[PDB]
Amino acid sequence: MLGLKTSIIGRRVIYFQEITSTNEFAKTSYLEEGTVIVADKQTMGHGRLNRKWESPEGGLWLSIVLSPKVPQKDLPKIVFLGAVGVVETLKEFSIDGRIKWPNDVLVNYKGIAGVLVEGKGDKIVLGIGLNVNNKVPNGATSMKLELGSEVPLLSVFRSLITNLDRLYLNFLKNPMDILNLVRDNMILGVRVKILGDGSFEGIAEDIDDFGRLIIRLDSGEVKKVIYGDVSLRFL
Amino acid sequence: MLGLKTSIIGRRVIYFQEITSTNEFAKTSYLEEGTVIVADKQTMGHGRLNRKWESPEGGLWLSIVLSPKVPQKDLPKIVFLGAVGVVETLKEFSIDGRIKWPNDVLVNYKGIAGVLVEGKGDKIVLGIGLNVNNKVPNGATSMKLELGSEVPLLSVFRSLITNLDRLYLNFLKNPMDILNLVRDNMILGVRVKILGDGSFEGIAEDIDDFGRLIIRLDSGEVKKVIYGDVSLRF
Ligand SMILES: Nc1ncnc2c1ncn2[C@@H]1O[C@H](COP(=O)(O)OC(=O)CCCC[C@@H]2SC[C@@H]3NC(=O)N[C@@H]32)[C@@H](O)[C@H]1O
Ligand SMILES: Nc1ncnc2c1ncn2[C@@H]1O[C@H](COP(=O)(O)OC(=O)CCCC[C@@H]2SC[C@@H]3NC(=O)N[C@@H]32)[C@@H](O)[C@H]1O
Repeated sequence: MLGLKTSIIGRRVIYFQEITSTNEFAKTSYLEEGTVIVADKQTMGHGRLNRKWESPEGGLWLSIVLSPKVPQKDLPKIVFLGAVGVVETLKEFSIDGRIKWPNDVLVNYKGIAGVLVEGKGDKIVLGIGLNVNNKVPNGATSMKLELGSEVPLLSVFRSLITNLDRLYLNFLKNPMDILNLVRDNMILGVRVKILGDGSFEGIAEDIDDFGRLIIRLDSGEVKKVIYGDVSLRFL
Repeated sequence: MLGLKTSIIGRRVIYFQEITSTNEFAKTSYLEEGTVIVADKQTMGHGRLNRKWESPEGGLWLSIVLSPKVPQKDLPKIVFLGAVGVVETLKEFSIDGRIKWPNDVLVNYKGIAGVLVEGKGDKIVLGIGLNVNNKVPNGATSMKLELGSEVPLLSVFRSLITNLDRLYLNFLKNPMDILNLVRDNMILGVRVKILGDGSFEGIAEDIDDFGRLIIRLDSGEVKKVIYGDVSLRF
């Protein structure tokens, strides 16, 4: 009854009034590529390192099952597909979303969405949490808070799915194309702190041909950051 | 993201851009009670006796998984829940649907919807097909044809699911209530032709406590139909 016209993402959609986590359900269940798992609310939503992700009613909490036929070295770019898709949807609604490497989308430096990719061989789960009409943690923001009015949740869903399908199809043909889109929508030219085994500060200059964040430390030393066990903090 | 407020029916909804049949999927897949299976289009839609149910884009083709812990003899009333739900939804959109025993809904005698209930040991599948904006077979009709304008398919889905959830919850407590709602919205007091071997004609008088169609033949004989097809124009 939804009338989706996408090629892969959205071929099937499983909706839940409530769920523990769409990412956990997607990883665990036997599902076809392109299947979207969406819930009004999550009781155990999570971010990276099982950090908690608040998922109250009013937001868009979903996961997409993918089985990308691309070299193993390109799978780390899947997170960017989600981030860019969210940015394009926000722009369609006249909201200036910007990417905080490598998985977050901010509006005026306030978190409005997050992307979590979990992979297991031939199966990749692309999870996306976007604040629309829901209440949010202090510091975060939402489409409703940004626009000053409630936003039809289903319209945002249709927008995002349409964007993701297109981005995904192009990624399968040209895995590198997504990097240019990230670059054009990412927060760069500012000082950031990288937190992992220890930490260092520098200017976030750009992302390289592998999607690694390039940081120039005050000494002039250049570091290439691989996302995985590190987080980014703005100064 | 649909924000359904129903208690049982619609707790989960599985949507397909295309499928063979929502009833078939529902029967062969383990699904919690209340799960709704819906598709934009079916390539092998089914009617009774495996008749074909045209299910092109624009209509509402769905199946609901049920597991009612009620007496065995009340299970034949599930089809009525689907029929009455459709009638209620049609009324909300200013359309007067009438039930043609035991599973069809007609508007001015043209078929607009059909119900197919299939029992399984593990569950009961309530299948409902309703013409909204799609092209229909000659002799049939749709909400769009009746209203003269495109009808928001999702609005119809929300309405129907809401009505069914309410009807089902009450059915679990007062299983006989559905019968009167059926009598109130069924085509009666007219001559009909019951089909199958031993075909016969007579006045469709009412339905009994088991949902059987009561027919009065011209001889005065009274027959009770458990299942079969009724023709209002022959
Ligand atoms: N609703 C919210 N809006 C903005 N920030 C939030 C938030 N909830 C939590 N946060 C903050 O974001 C931090 C984590 O951000 P990270 O970058 O580590 O982790 C993420 O940003 C990824 C979040 C992915 C959530 C989606 S919802 C659908 C799918 N199912 C899931 O269970 N997860 C995915 C938390 O520690 C909080 O500081
Ligand atoms: N789309 C349509 N609209 C009005 N009449 C139709 C129609 N398609 C077929 N018909 C006519 O109705 C007859 C069958 O009516 P019956 O009363 O026997 O059988 C029915 O009326 C029940 C139809 C149930 C269809 C739903 S769609 C979702 C679920 N999954 C399925 O595969 N099926 C269910 C066909 O033989 C045609 O004569």
